[PDB]
Amino acid sequence: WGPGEINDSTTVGPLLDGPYQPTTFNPPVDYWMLLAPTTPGVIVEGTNNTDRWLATILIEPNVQSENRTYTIFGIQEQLTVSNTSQDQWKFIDVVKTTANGSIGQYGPLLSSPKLYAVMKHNEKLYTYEGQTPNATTAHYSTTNYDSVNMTAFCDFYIIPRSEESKCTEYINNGLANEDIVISKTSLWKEMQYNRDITIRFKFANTIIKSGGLGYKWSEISFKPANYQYTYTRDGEEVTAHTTCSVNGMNDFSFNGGYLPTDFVVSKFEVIKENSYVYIDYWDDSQAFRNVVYVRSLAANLNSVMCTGGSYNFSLPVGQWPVLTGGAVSLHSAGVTLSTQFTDFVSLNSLRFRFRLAVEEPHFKLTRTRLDRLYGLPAADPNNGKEYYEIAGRFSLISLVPSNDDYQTPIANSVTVRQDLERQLGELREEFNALSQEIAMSQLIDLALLPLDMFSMFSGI
Amino acid sequence: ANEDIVISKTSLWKEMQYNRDITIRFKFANTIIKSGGLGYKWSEISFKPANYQYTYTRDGEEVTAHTTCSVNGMNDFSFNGGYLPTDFVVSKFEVIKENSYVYIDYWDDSQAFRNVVYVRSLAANLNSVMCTGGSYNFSLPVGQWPVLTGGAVSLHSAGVTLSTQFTDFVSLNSLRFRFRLAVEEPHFKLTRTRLDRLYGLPAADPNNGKEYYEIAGRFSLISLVPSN
Amino acid sequence: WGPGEINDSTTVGPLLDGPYQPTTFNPPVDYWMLLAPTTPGVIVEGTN
Amino acid sequence: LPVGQWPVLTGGAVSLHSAGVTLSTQFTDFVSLNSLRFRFRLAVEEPHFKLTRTRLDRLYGLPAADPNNGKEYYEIAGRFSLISLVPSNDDYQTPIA
Repeated sequence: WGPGEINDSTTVGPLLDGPYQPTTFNPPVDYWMLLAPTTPGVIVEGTNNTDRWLATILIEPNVQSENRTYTIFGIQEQLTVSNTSQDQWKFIDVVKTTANGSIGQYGPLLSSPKLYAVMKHNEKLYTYEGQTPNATTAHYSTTNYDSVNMTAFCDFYIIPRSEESKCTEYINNGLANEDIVISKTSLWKEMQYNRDITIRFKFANTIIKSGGLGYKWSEISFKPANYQYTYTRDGEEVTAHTTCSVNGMNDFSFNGGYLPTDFVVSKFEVIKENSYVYIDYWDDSQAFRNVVYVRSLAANLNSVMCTGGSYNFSLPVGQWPVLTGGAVSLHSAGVTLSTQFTDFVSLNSLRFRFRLAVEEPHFKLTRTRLDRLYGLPAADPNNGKEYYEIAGRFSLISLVPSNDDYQTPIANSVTVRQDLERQLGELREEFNALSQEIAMSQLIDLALLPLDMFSMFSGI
Repeated sequence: ANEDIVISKTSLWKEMQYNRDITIRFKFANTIIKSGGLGYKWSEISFKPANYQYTYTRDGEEVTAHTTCSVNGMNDFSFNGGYLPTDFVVSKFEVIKENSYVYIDYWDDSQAFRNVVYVRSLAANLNSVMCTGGSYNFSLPVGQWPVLTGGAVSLHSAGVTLSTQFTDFVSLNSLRFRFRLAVEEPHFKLTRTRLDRLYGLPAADPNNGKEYYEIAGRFSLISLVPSN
Repeated sequence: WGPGEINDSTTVGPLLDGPYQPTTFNPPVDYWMLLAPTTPGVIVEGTN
Repeated sequence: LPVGQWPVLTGGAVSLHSAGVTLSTQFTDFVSLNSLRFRFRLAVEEPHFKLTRTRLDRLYGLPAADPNNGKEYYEIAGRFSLISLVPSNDDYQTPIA
């Protein structure tokens, strides 16, 4: 008895983020921005209009010294292109003070996977220069380190700060009809238990981490909760271990964007009319544990309404979505007993299924692509309630293993109090009163006959 | 009330051991659902409960077997090559691991498999069978298609599960044989991708370009039956 | 003897192929294409 | 029991009465003793004795599992009378040991 073995799906994309489309944004603090070039041209063009005009340009190999017109920021420019190493692609770094000022070339830059990142920290901008494995992180130091706007043209990767070594490794490398009788027949009997049983439970699930800055959630769903409660059934104390779970939910996916600034959910489980809540009980009372392989159970219970509301989500920027309205009804149905099989012993568990009926009002999610949602959300299934108390009558007609008041030595009763003896005074009175009923000659002839120990107690 | 009620007097039950070899041959099915409009964005390719019918001669007796294959515990993995409307991106994909078990539903007319409703014990004497993963070709109108290679996973013994739904209509018999998936070599590698080293039976090709998967199992069932 | 009820991991997938961003890609035929402006000015340029 | 709920024995109660006495031998380390052996008959009583978690019920007696019941001693108070023969060569100097 204890936590049941109900296994759910694992995390969906715990640390994997797809190549983002070319979009304009600002570099988040303490997050590397890896770049994945696709076509020759500008990769990152970040402008602050004060001193920074960085523009990384792809250079095709096997090109001699020639003057080629190249377009930067929509303006063509004459530039001499050359390559001292024809076996690797050259990534020339361009730094400029004004719109069309002096051109600062930084390099050469060579790497097998052709992957690099741009990030700033502690009022300095880290730039990668060298050839693997001799790359060195140079620093650019100039005032007005504020956020810059970059006109993206390829795929970008966002990586958490704690994986800086992983960022370096990505830069360097990248991604028949036979029965043997065991024993004789087993004596069993059928009995019915009528009990006053209360149903009390609490849902418990907080969060599952994901990638990015934490806006996206890999799996915000329900998890089997193991809590210890105590009730009083039929006027006697009963301690209970409660396991709460739900199976049969519908997993919906929200994709309103593909950036860490928009509302994106990897996987969210939603309550459905086809979903059923599993409730487990483990008590120490002899009455409860004896309910195994029970032939029939009837649950004369009462409907209890459950509501859900808004939930608090930890986000660095922006506001978390909220849920307005919604209610579900729990209804009684058939109960189930499972037989989890270890080595040669049948481990049995109790599972109570409650049917779900979504009623008005319908759940509405703010800042989402779908409204009028049905079923309780997996974020805040309680909304101001701890236990959903359910009082009812239970009938338990089970095959209890117990032979009878038989199967016991017949002489196994408390010793009966031994009888007493007639009072010696009454004995004397009776013997004295018996005088008249004696004959004379017959008594004399009996006295003539000798007696002995065997002749004395013939009638005794 | 709080009193004890006995509907009937003493009832008789006996425990017996049933040793029978049960040959298992199954085929997988998948629920292929695509995103309407492009065909390049694979939203989700999950499994499908496969249903077939067979009749076998096990040690000289014909038994009509109704077969159903199901899986519980599915792990989810995503293959994202970008977010463009033309690249190779899989939103959600189904992968099985040691976490998940496979449900096998042998609905049989034999006396032994009819009497096993309240089960006491059962040993699964199974020989591990290697099922190397197959390959699946997508349905892009143009362009190259990713190819699945390797992915052999054995089906080790994981016991059984026999539960009955005690509803007020009829006691629903739900028999399913548990199967443990152990990873071996080779794994699953996707061509033209930066991601490889995946496990489990594939969810893309149901039949894997093959036929009935052989699982030669043995069952020593311990159950309860009436007698006199 | 038939279908059971002990089932886990019932999931469904998206149907809108996911959101898009401004990219110079050709539109497929026999499928409607809605446009949502984000910045004033030029929206779409379908030219041969 | 390492797995599952272990069985627990409960109940069991008896009474002791004296039905005989004679001499006996007892030693502790190296000292021989001439002890008195009291014979006791037993009686079955009211309290129930059962083995839960199983099908053992409605039995009477006292199990050989935990008769100590926490108490480190069982008290029996009574009076015994014996008459001894002592070598008295006269009507004085009567030995004691």
